[PDB]
Amino acid sequence: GLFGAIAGFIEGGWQGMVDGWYGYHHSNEQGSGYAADKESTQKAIDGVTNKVNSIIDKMNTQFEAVGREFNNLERRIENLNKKMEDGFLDVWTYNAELLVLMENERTLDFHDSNVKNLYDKVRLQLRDNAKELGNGCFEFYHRCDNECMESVRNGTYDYPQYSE
Amino acid sequence: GLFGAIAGFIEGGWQGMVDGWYGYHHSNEQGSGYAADKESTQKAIDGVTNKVNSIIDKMNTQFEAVGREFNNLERRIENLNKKMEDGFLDVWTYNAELLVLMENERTLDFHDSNVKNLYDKVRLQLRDNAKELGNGCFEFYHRCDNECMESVRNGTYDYPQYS
Amino acid sequence: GLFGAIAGFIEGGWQGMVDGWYGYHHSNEQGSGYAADKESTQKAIDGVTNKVNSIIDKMNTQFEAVGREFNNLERRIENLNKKMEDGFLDVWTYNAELLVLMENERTLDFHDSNVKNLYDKVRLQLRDNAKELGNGCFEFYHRCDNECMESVRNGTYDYPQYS
Amino acid sequence: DPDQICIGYHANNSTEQVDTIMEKNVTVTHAQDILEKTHNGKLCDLDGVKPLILRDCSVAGWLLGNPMCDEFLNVPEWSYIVEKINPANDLCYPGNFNDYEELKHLLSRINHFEKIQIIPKSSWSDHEASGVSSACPYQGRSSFFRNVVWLTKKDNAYPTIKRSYNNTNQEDLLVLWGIHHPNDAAEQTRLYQNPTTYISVGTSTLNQRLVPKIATRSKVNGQSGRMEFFWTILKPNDAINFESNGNFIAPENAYKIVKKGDSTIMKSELEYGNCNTKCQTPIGAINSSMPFHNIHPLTIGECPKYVKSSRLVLATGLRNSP
Amino acid sequence: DPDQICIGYHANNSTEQVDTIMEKNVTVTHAQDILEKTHNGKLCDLDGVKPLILRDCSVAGWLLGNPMCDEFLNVPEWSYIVEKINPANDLCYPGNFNDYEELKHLLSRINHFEKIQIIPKSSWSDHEASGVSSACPYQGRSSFFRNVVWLTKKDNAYPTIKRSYNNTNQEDLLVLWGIHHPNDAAEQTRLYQNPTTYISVGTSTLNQRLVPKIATRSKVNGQSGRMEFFWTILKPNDAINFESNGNFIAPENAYKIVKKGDSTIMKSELEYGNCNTKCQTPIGAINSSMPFHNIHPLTIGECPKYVKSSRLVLATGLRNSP
Amino acid sequence: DPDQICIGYHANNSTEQVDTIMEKNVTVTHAQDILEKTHNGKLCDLDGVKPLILRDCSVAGWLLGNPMCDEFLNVPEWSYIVEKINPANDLCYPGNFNDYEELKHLLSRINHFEKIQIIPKSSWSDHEASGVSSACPYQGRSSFFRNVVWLTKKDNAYPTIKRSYNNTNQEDLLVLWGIHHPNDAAEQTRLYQNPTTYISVGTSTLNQRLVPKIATRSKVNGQSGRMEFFWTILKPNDAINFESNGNFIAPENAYKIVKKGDSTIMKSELEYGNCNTKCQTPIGAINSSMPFHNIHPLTIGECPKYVKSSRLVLATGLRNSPQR
Ligand SMILES: CC(=O)N[C@@H]1[C@@H](O[C@@H]2O[C@H](CO)[C@H](O)[C@H](O[C@]3(C(=O)O)C[C@H](O)[C@@H](NC(C)=O)[C@H]([C@H](O)[C@H](O)CO)O3)[C@H]2O)[C@H](O)[C@@H](CO)O[C@H]1O
Ligand SMILES: CC(=O)N[C@@H]1[C@@H](O[C@@H]2O[C@H](CO)[C@H](O)[C@H](O[C@]3(C(=O)O)C[C@H](O)[C@@H](NC(C)=O)[C@H]([C@H](O)[C@H](O)CO)O3)[C@H]2O)[C@H](O)[C@@H](CO)O[C@H]1O
Ligand SMILES: CC(=O)N[C@@H]1[C@@H](O[C@@H]2O[C@H](CO)[C@H](O)[C@H](O[C@]3(C(=O)O)C[C@H](O)[C@@H](NC(C)=O)[C@H]([C@H](O)[C@H](O)CO)O3)[C@H]2O)[C@H](O)[C@@H](CO)O[C@H]1O
Ligand SMILES: *[C@@H]1O[C@H](CO)[C@@H](O)[C@H](O)[C@H]1NC(C)=O
Ligand SMILES: *[C@@H]1O[C@H](CO)[C@@H](O)[C@H](O)[C@H]1NC(C)=O
Ligand SMILES: *[C@@H]1O[C@H](CO)[C@@H](O)[C@H](O)[C@H]1NC(C)=O
Ligand SMILES: *[C@@H]1O[C@H](CO)[C@@H](O)[C@H](O)[C@H]1NC(C)=O
Ligand SMILES: *[C@@H]1O[C@H](CO)[C@@H](O)[C@H](O)[C@H]1NC(C)=O
Ligand SMILES: *[C@@H]1O[C@H](CO)[C@@H](O)[C@H](O)[C@H]1NC(C)=O
Ligand SMILES: *[C@@H]1O[C@H](CO)[C@@H](O)[C@H](O)[C@H]1NC(C)=O
Ligand SMILES: *[C@@H]1O[C@H](CO)[C@@H](O)[C@H](O)[C@H]1NC(C)=O
Ligand SMILES: *[C@H]1O[C@H](CO)[C@@H](O)[C@H](O)[C@H]1NC(C)=O
Repeated sequence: GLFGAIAGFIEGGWQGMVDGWYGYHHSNEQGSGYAADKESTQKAIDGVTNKVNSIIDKMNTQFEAVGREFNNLERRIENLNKKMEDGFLDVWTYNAELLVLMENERTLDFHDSNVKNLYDKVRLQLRDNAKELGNGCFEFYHRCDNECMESVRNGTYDYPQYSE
Repeated sequence: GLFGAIAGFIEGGWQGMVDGWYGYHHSNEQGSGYAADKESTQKAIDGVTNKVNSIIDKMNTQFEAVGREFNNLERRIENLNKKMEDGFLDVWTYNAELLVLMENERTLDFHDSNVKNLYDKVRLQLRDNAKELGNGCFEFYHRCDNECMESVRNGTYDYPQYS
Repeated sequence: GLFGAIAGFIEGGWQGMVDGWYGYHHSNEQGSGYAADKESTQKAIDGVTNKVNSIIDKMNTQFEAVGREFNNLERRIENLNKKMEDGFLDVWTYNAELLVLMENERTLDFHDSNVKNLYDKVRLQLRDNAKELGNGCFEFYHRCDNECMESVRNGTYDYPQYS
Repeated sequence: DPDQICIGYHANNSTEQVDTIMEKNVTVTHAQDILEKTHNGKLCDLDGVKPLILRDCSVAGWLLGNPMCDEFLNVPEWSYIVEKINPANDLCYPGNFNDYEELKHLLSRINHFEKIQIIPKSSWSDHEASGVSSACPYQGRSSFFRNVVWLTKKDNAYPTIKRSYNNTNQEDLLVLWGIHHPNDAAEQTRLYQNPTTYISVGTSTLNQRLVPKIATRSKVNGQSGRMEFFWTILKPNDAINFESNGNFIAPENAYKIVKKGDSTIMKSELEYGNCNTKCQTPIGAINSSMPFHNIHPLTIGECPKYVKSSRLVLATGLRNSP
Repeated sequence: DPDQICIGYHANNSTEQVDTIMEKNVTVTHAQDILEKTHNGKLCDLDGVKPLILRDCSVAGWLLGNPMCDEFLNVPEWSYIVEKINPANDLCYPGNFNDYEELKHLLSRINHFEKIQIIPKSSWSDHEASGVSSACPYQGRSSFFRNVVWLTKKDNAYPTIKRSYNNTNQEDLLVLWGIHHPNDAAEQTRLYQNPTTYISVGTSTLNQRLVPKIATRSKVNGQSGRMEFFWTILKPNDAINFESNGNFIAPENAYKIVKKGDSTIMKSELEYGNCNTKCQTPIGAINSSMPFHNIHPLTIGECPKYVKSSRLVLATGLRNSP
Repeated sequence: DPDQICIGYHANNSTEQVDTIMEKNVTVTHAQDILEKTHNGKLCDLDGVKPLILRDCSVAGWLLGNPMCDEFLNVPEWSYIVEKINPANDLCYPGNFNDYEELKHLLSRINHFEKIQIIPKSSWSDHEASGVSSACPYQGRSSFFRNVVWLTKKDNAYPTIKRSYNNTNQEDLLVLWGIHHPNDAAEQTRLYQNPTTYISVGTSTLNQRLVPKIATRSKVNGQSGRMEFFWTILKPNDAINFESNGNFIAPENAYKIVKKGDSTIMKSELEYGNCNTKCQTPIGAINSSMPFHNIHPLTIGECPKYVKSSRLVLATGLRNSPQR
């Protein structure tokens, strides 16, 4: 994708994370486990829901065909009528199909961006205290227990403390 | 935003920078000051101006309704006429509203991209000579005076000297 | 551009790389040369080709004007006919021009993104083993022969081996 | 062996696919279909109101009262009207209905008529009023339209008819009458005595004077003669005046327009379906919360928006990895 | 203590909001409204040219010269025409204007007529030309249309009329005439003597033969008789030929089409506003540099593009977070 | 001299330019033009089938058989019809064609007529059938329409005509006839004897009774008289019945509708171009694989989609910035 995260430097997604769209996998002394990021997942649900609602609402005042009848000596206006109604149906079919294609592309890049932003959020916190493997994971230099792992997810990691 | 800078790793904007859309705050031994980056700001001004004009110009050749009258036994063609005119008005209303929504999204992301690019421009200049704090700020290891700050803003800061 | 790579931190393009859209220049003791990254180039070729096809195919059921004839006392319906045909022609002209503008913008950004992603692919492979110069080049700390260069391009660079 | 944290994204067992501009059939974790592609194949009541199903009759056969259309002598309020593409029972006596399409257009904004007498058969003391045709059979015998009357000469005379009806109702009235175009001069005198005839009709806005047209025509429904029918809307407090000395197909009954609203004339071969719907098309009803459908362009009720698409699917989730 | 440089972006006090696909009401530092939502509620001169405000008259009333419309006997050049939905002064003598809408369509391309006499009252030596009706009052006394003439019998005779007018002007000429449909056979002989009448009209292209329609009709403006009016465009150097032996409502005046251009017939209950504008709608004038407006679909002049939108705001600046 | 690897992108000598929303004239390494802007300026055969080029004749002049239009008495199958804006050879004898535009509409769905004689000119025993006019010259002599017949009195008498034709063919039949509107009462008797006349025409659906309109009219092509023409489609097995005691312009030949399909009446001043095309416009033919064109809105055949654009170009390659 545009942002290089999904199926990029993060090679695949996790079956193990059912809790949200984006999150963390930790592994320490206390154990290992998946944890979805609440903030980014919620933001994305909102963005995607609003998008869906917007698409429907813009198509809300669309053309509606009406039955009109013409006699044998009114073929010209009958044909004019047909091409008019077909004309608007073709315009709105185009509008609906193209909008879905374009917004689908944007939706996939939106998730890709969210994953990259989440990765950067952790990177800018950990800095020198972690080794960057290049696959979405950070190898700690200092030991980080369950409470230490939580401060990273919260965005309250205290760098000066773990300097060592 | 898509690029993670605006309301991202840079938490908020600066009231103190009335001068342009993007720039720098410095604080050295002489004191502190705000300075807008002219190059990136102007580039953005040009892009946004071209965008606005393109939107106005593309909508230039759009449907104009014309008053037409019909008698009591011409109800079918009267209705056809009404549906045709309403039909075009609805198509162009959709076009205008949708184009504005789509380009508004792109415009905000454009600004976001510009901020990230500016930050990266500076990051690549300073390299090892400074520490990136993770909030949009760089902490110098060496002393950097007002003229030294200017070489950073100019894009002329030389690495070899301070390492 | 949006991703900061093309005409960004990588200053200009290479006329010497006639091989593909994105790629590498190496220089070691054995010599120097260009090599296109086959994977990113092919992915981009597929993406762009699909886009060109998508644009053509969506426009497929366009309005088709038909000659209609009216007498001297059918001027209202003659006018209705003309404004209707002109109306659809203007709608489809707009659809075509706008789609091309919007997709041209996306195509240029797509290339920019691909270049940035290729740069990051190498950066994350090399890590500490090379110096990041800031201009799109990496200066190795260890010696990297033609087979070593090929592994960086392959995506099989062995970090622990040279660290 | 030392501790680590990883950043990742959701994957699942979804096989749902979407399209974008640059690639097709992208597997995503979540997708939302926005297109209704199914209907029940039935003609239903529209929100509790039954349609008028004309069966084998046309609008013309119904209103004039083709004897084959007696099922529809006094129909109740309808939500929409269904007519076959080619109804068998139309103008039994061959001819045409003047401004027929403009009349049908008016019907698309009416939900109920109440049929009333405007000229009683008792009015005709000096003319014969029992005229029938084998072109309008009923139970194997010659008959005629129910709502109009074929007047012919009596005692070898056809005195000038003057008839008026004043619309004392609070509703607009649809009034129908016709003219008979005979086969030849001899038929003209045989039926009407007078060789040169007219029908004049006046309201506050109508000013009509019809003259019959003799021509040699092909037999249609066994008959070479023709009948041409006309209609007008009589406003409350206005009156209609007929005058004729022959060839007059006189009104007996007319239609009060009592309920107006949304309606339509749907062309369909389908029968009544003993069901209820909120959205009806000519080929079946729709029960959906999708914003779009591709069933049929012509719909009535609370409906999704029609598009010609075979598929419309929005990506909601992300690219799903194998 | 250590020196530092930061990267940042503009924030200000702006409360301007925009919408995107994924979120609504986003506060931004700068925005640009592109939608005109105000009008002056007046009917104005269009670029210094005053409209023709018909007040209580219709086009038909103006052109035929209904005596109640004397304000409009010789109007100056106009930019557009304003007519009320239901103008009280129309056809004073009841009837209809043939192809009236097609005529009004022609008007939409005309900015000025010059009315000229084409047949003087004095040319009627053997017919009476003083015919009036209480349906057409002037100062509350029986009168008639100013631009056409009601011819009736003189000395119990109506000899055949033969009149020609050759358009020797350099402009197209709008010619008007009519036929009177009487109440009965006795009225017919009382006014015109001849029981069976016609009006033949010929030009290079027109070939008309009108015949009166006697019918029994409701009183409208106190009269049961009707007049049906006709028109043609007589080209330079062509001639119009009239022949009649009764029921002829003859031309007196006709209209030279002396200025063609952009015009329209605006339906509006407003009257003249003593203002000037570059853009006029039926509900008021627009004075704007916005590319779009939402005032009214029907405009004349140099106008913004109409959309049905309630809001159209473009983001120019960036997201403005407190 | 430490070893190095660089990441970069293609540049070339391209000067191709594209537009975006935010910038115009962006130079790219590669671009694809998608707009056809040229045509051959000729009227061609369409998919191997030659058009009907009416030259100086109108549809009316062709169908009725204006003597100036003899080239078109028995035309072969066509792909489309070409007519000039104002064709010189229309109704030689002045008047009009009733429902002319509806008739032309029907033509847009017809590819081939087969003209047949239905009422022989010889078959008129009690009437003169040699009526001519100086309004319809042929080789400098007064003549008449080829497909219809001007009947007049014989021996100071016009007995009532009763003639029927039954369509025994398997195809629909286009039948043409007319009425003559004379100048005055004396002319009426001079030509037709009977002062008061009619034409009645009947089929299974047609119920027509026409009465001549005497009126004083301007000279057109030297005549103040007028002829008004009518048409109908006679279905297989149906018959048409004519009755008249004067002013009758009788059918002679009618048209079997033998081939139906896609056609159009194109308005153009151009002549035949001795060429073949898949896509024809009124100003020239298109030979293109482009998806769009801006030649002319009115086309027939396998054509690109019409837009009013002057330029449509897609970026395919990238922003072209070679170093220096
Ligand atoms: C009386 C009889 O049986 N006559 C035989 C002829 O048949 C009659 O032919 C005439 C035409 O000349 C009509 O078609 C007759 O049909 C009706 C009909 O429509 O059914 C009979 C109706 O009773 C009559 N109704 C009225 C009110 O007059 C009706 C009308 O006259 C016409 O429809 C008006 O156009 O006609 C038909 O019965 C037959 O032609 C002949 C053999 O050639 O033998 C006659 O004995
Ligand atoms: C002669 C008289 O005074 N009769 C009284 C009746 O009034 C007359 O009724 C006739 C209809 O029969 C007309 O409506 C008359 O009105 C006019 C009109 O239009 O105003 C009078 C005009 O002078 C006359 N103009 C011309 C040129 O002839 C006009 C026309 O005849 C008609 O419009 C043609 O259709 O008619 C009206 O005065 C009255 O009905 C009766 C009481 O019920 O008393 C009669 O003495
Ligand atoms: C016989 C002759 O030459 N008479 C001179 C007058 O000219 C005649 O004027 C009449 C009208 O009054 C017609 O236009 C005559 O033209 C024709 C025509 O169309 O060419 C002559 C045709 O032979 C005749 N054809 C038929 C079948 O009747 C045709 C028709 O009658 C009319 O078109 C029907 O409307 O008319 C024309 O010859 C001339 O007007 C006069 C001097 O003013 O001198 C006469 O000697
Ligand atoms: C997919 O997984 C869900 C649980 O996440 C389960 O309910 C569903 O049955 C599965 N569907 C399959 C395997 O087709
Ligand atoms: C119809 O009757 C009403 C009530 O008697 C009367 O006022 C009205 O004038 C009548 N209408 C006509 C046209 O005679
Ligand atoms: C917002 O700030 C600007 C100066 O940048 C000033 O002109 C404007 O009046 C202010 N508006 C307020 C405080 O409402
Ligand atoms: C956006 O703001 C307007 C104006 O304050 C308000 O009326 C509307 O409800 C808001 N819409 C939202 C929050 O979706
Ligand atoms: C009208 O008059 C002009 C000039 O006298 C003349 O040339 C022309 O033929 C006349 N038009 C008719 C139809 O008589
Ligand atoms: C660009 O290079 C090609 C050769 O590869 C050549 O055909 C073309 O003329 C060049 N364009 C110039 C010199 O403008
Ligand atoms: C580039 O665009 C400008 C307008 O921005 C236009 O005038 C010019 O013709 C273009 N240059 C070309 C076609 O060489
Ligand atoms: C025409 O001829 C056929 C064959 O003789 C016959 O069946 C048919 O009845 C005729 N049509 C008419 C209308 O008389
Ligand atoms: C996906 O699209 C391809 C062509 O793009 C089509 O052949 C195929 O039917 C689609 N996939 C499936 C699973 O049907």
